[PDB]
Amino acid sequence: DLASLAIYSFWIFLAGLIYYLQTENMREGYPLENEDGTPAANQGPFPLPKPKTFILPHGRGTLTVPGPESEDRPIALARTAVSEGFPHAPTGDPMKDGVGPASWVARRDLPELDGHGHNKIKPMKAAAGFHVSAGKNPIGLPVRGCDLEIAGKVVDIWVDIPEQMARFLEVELKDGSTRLLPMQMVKVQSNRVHVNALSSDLFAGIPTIKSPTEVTLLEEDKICGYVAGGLMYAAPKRK
Amino acid sequence: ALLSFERKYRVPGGTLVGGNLFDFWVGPFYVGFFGVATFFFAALGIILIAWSAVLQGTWNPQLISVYPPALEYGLGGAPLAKGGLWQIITICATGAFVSWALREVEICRKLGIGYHIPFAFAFAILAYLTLVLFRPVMMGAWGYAFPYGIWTHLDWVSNTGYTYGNFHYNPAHMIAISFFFTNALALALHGALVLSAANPEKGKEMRTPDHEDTFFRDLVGYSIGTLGIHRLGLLLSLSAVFFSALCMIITGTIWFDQWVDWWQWWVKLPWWANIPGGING
Amino acid sequence: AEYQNIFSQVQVRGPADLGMTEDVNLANRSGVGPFSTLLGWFGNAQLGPIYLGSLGVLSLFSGLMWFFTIGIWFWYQAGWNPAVFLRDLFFFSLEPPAPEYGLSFAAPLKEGGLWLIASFFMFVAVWSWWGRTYLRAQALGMGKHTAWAFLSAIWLWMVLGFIRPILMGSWSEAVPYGIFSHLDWTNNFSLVHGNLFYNPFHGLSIAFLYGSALLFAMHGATILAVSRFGGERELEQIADRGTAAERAALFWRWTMGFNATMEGQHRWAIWMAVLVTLTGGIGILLSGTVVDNWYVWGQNHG
Ligand code: BCL
Ligand code: BCL
Ligand code: BCL
Ligand SMILES: CC[C@H]1c2cc3[nH]c4c(c3C)C(=O)[C@H](C(=O)OC)c4c3nc(cc4[nH]c(cc(n2)[C@@H]1C)c(C(C)=O)c4C)[C@@H](C)[C@@H]3CCC(=O)OC/C=C(\C)CCC[C@@H](C)CCC[C@@H](C)CCCC(C)C
Ligand SMILES: CC[C@H]1c2cc3[nH]c4c(c3C)C(=O)[C@H](C(=O)OC)c4c3nc(cc4[nH]c(cc(n2)[C@@H]1C)c(C(C)=O)c4C)[C@@H](C)[C@@H]3CCC(=O)OC/C=C(\C)CCC[C@@H](C)CCC[C@@H](C)CCCC(C)C
Ligand SMILES: COC(C)(C)C/C=C/C(C)=C/C=C/C(C)=C/C=C/C(C)=C\C=C\C=C(C)\C=C\C=C(/C)CC/C=C(\C)CCC=C(C)C
Ligand SMILES: [Fe+3]
Repeated sequence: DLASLAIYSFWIFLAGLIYYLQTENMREGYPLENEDGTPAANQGPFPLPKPKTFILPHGRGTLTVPGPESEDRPIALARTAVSEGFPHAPTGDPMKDGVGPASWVARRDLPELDGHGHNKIKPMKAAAGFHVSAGKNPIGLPVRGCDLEIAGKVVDIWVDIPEQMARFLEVELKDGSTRLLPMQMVKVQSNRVHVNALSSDLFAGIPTIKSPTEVTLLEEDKICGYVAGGLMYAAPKRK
Repeated sequence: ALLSFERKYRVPGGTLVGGNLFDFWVGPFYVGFFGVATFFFAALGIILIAWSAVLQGTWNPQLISVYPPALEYGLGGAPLAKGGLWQIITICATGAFVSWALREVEICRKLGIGYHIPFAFAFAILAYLTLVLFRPVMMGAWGYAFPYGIWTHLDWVSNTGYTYGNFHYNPAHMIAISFFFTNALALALHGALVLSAANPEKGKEMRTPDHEDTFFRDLVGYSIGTLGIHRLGLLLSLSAVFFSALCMIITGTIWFDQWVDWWQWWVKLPWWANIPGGING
Repeated sequence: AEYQNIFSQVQVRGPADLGMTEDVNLANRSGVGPFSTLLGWFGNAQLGPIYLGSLGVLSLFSGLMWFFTIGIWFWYQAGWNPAVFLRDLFFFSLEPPAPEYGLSFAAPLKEGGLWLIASFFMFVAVWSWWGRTYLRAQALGMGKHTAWAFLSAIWLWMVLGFIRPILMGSWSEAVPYGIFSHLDWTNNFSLVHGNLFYNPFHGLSIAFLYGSALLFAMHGATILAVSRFGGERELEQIADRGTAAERAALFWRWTMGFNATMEGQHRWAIWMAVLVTLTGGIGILLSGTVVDNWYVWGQNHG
């Protein structure tokens, strides 16, 4: 009868669908590797999908996945054990070296663009007609790290132009130079901006950007990476 | 055994209990202390369910079913074969879930991400504990809890619902269903938006969030935005589960008559109770 | 107080965004609506502009016509009295023709003709809105995923009010327009067919409904958890994987041993949700057309 045909067909459609979905989710990170960089023996039960090409939009190129994979960067870690499956110790300073929760990826060293081709993120000062509309305005507030020591002062907000959203605080140090802190990692309060991830002495270590009115995807990854890493790696200096 | 970008994240640290003792992976899987806890509770429970399966005399999983103590036991223990196995499996289940969440917390700390995933999972655990622990305790017996079997737990859903007429009339249940449906709405829209930007018309180039905002504004006059929709999905989800727990925590406890009749508070309000016409006059 | 990104701490406003122009006929976009500071703690503050071409005016008009048709009947049932109208809001109901009238349009106005009118207006509102769904995507050069997904919702709705009534040979099979009556219809549908818990399509539907809450909780949580790395900028994460996408994948891999890509997830999402009503629609459509009693059917499978 119809209903048991429909149900049986459906479990077949459903297994085909899980197959499609699982292979589609193999377009990044595959083929699997041994801890040493080498293709692993056991690739799992699903084959790689036939590749596909995204056309990027501002003469920015193509992406074709799956494709050859690589960190395009040195990984300062080493084995701590004699077989598969254990942690890999930082061979240096893990914050400086961009590993563990301080990791960053070798994203493209241009800025993300809006639909019109302009830089997506600008310091508010260069963003025409953009002003704070609600909430404590943090500009001018001292910035305090997890040691409860003051690390600098907020000197602008970097805003996403097409989505009208705060993305970073630009913070000035004793130095005179500035750093970006991710908006999602600061707490804005009446008389200060509080940063739990970092202690005051780790502010100078925040990756710097090359031009003062642009950030590249590569630069965002290093900054977000480094301050996220502080949660684990700043923990001895954290009151 | 590793995704091509995985090695750099696989560092020591993050753990909540045990320093570096269980700090390692098996294949793709992290292992908490809470990985070990999760295995112990899960395994014990599965054994105890396989055992419950033989004392009830079946091996097919559409029939296997483990019942709570009958009402007569109140909140007391009960022998293994007559609902104690259930009691212990329930302790194991709680053990395995709470463990799983806490393992999730460990993974979070190692990866330097926020706690949102385990926090969210905690709502599901609370829904479960509302059915098997909080509601029973407030009602005086394990026997009100639902049993562990594929088709038998549905039986319990019917019997519990129909003890109050059409359960539709539970107003907290109405709100809960609202959030489930809305959630699925948002989930369909969210997936289709992102995908329709990433896979445009053909030969055409990837669209942008600006396009996604533009499409939504064109269509309904408003777009919540790429941050918003993720806040939203999270909130609709969790809200659905919250109101699910609410609609059941209040059932058999503060309200125990037919849910349809609760609505009479509205109709019998002074200023219109006795006016004639309409359905209730 | 580590911050969670659930509400924004600082809102930022610039000139109203009029959006991308692609092949969209700009003559048909309203002007920008106001800016809600309320909404903007959670999402975007900007209301409008909306696009309103010909199909859009059709849709919105029959939509209202649907609504006022139900509404005069409701005031009628209140015998024109506002206090009775508010009192009995959820009890009023616009019912379809009785079985006597089969599929005919002969049924008197006051006894199901109004139902058919309301339904007619609802039919054109929904389908025209569907077309609007495709056309707004075409004008922007986007894939048709929204229209495809929405079609899946339309399937349940079509099956319930139009396709199943027709195959059963009468409109009395269709769902009434009312807050409580549609719940009664639903309960009664299940009772009359031997309990929808026995219908394996009903059970699948539940799994996807629950699954949608699972997934969206996972996904929204995951995105928020990696929003400290720009995670919500999913389109650029698709084009050029960042640490956000990586730490996300890797959370699910260490947790449950397999994972998604940033684009991949959205494929899981679109399907999880779409299968709720796909599955659902089949289950209803089969009910009483092929299976009178799910319990019974379940006892033989065939
Ligand atoms: C005939 C029956 C009654 C009825 C009676 C009830 C009753 C009775 C109940 C509900 C509940 C619900 N009903 Mg009602 N309901 C009816 C009609 C409906 C209709 C409808 C279209 O008509 C809808 C949409 C709903 C919807 C709902 C939801 C609000 C809710 C179910 C979700 C939930 O609580 O999840 C929360 C999620 C969980 C509890 C899952 C917990 C998961 C745990 C933490 C993890 C497990 C891990 C697993 C073991 C590991 C697997 C191992 C590996 C995968 C291998 N009801 C009819 C009228 N309904 C329930 C509720 O509100 O619960 C509080 C409830 O008890
Ligand atoms: C939530 C309100 C009611 C309830 C009402 C219903 C109703 C109504 C239905 C189900 C259905 C299901 N319910 Mg139930 N269910 C409840 C609580 C539970 C709990 C629990 C630990 O709290 C579990 C584990 C389940 C599990 C199940 C599955 C057997 C089935 C698919 C659910 C799903 O896809 O979810 C979404 C989750 C995912 C997609 C993740 C994958 C989940 C997998 C499939 C879970 C498998 C569990 C395994 C069989 C049992 C554990 C064995 C382990 C070895 C220990 N329900 C409470 C009591 N449940 C449907 C069914 O088809 O029943 C036959 C159905 O119609
Ligand atoms: C006593 C009640 C019966 C029962 C009877 C039914 C019946 C009857 C049906 C379901 C259906 C469903 N049931 Mg059941 N259900 C029961 C028990 C349960 C339980 C449980 C006990 O826990 C649960 C979780 C469910 C859950 C569900 C859902 C999975 C499924 C509906 C999917 C959906 O998204 O609908 C919502 C989606 C829609 C209604 C489509 C909407 C699309 C249209 C196009 C939107 C029009 C909008 C309109 C223009 C208004 C616009 C206003 C705006 C604000 C502008 N049922 C018991 C056994 N259930 C449905 C199903 O698929 O079953 C197989 C169904 O028909
Ligand atoms: C916010 C609420 C929504 C939600 C969220 C949610 N669920 C989650 C998460 C989150 C955020 C996870 O991070 C976690 C996960 O890792 O998912 C992949 C998870 C999860 N939710 C799951 C299932 C699940 N979630 C459900 C619901 C929901 N989850 C809600 C709708 C349901 C429903 C709706 O029915 C189910 C069935 C798992 C896939 C996973 C948790 C896996 C886990 O905790 O593993 C630990 C334990 C075991 C492997 C062993 C089994 C335990 C044994 C002791 C025996 C069995 C006990 C008994 C209760 C059996 C009953 C039998 C049934 C027939 C009734
Ligand atoms: C895959 C399954 C899920 C799903 C998907 C889904 N729904 C969809 C879509 C998709 C993909 C759309 O693209 C479409 C959409 O545009 O979403 C925004 C839609 C849609 N789903 C909707 C509703 C809906 N979806 C539901 C469910 C679901 N849809 C499933 C869970 C439900 C449920 C669960 O019951 C409902 C009620 C709409 C928001 C929209 C369909 C729009 C449409 O067809 O509308 C025609 C136009 C009108 C009817 C105008 C009428 C307005 C009046 C009736 C209201 C009056 C009050 C108000 C205006 C007061 C303010 C005063 C003013 C005068 C100022
Ligand atoms: C304040 O008062 C005023 C006057 C302003 C107005 C107030 C109005 C109010 C209060 C309205 C309330 C409306 C409500 C409560 C509506 C509820 C709707 C609900 C709950 C559910 C609807 C389910 C509907 C379904 C499933 C209908 C599907 C319909 C179809 C699939 C179309 C059927 C096609 C037909 C019948 C034939 C005509 C078509 C052709 C091609 C000939
Ligand atoms: Fe997303």
